[PDB]
Amino acid sequence: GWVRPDLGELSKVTKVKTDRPLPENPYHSRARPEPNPEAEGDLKPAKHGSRLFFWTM
Amino acid sequence: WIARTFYDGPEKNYEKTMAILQIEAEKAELRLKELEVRRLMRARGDGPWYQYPTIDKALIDHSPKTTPDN
Ligand SMILES: CCCCCCCCCCCCCCCCC[C@@H](O)O[C@H](CO[C@H](O)CCCCCCCCCCCCCCC)COP(=O)(O)OCC[N+](C)(C)C
Repeated sequence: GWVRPDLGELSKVTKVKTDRPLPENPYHSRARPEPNPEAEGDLKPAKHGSRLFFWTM
Repeated sequence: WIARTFYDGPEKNYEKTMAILQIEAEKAELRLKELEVRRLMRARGDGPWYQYPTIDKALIDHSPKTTPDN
């Protein structure tokens, strides 16, 4: 009582019911380095201007 | 009459010199601090400056790759 699969059937994406636990770290990755402090605040005018040699602005 | 018509009291020049000295001392302190901060950031690389680019992580394709072991 075997029915031959039709065209387009064996190439389907199916689903599997399994009791195997999903690996949390399959890549064996290390701990990622901490990012930069990503500073945030309110801009204020540069203190005493450019401060380049004799320039006052 | 010359002092009344053309010149000003000593206090004006005194206090103006105090203000000028304050401003320029602050500027010198800021210049030293800028040099030190630049040295530290360039040595460490943990600040906003001297951040050289790296490969974006949004470019990596996370999909089965025709082979289980990537
Ligand atoms: C018997 C008398 C003996 C003494 C004679 C004294 C004569 C003085 C002549 C030489 C003076 C030189 C000028 C000295 C100062 C000029 C620059 C500056 O310091 O003065 C300015 C002011 O200058 C004067 O307004 C103008 C002086 C111009 C003098 C010109 C004299 C010669 C003119 C010749 C013209 C001839 C006629 C034309 C013929 C064709 C700014 O003063 P100001 O910031 O306000 O002062 C405020 C003081 N407070 C704050 C205490 C109130």
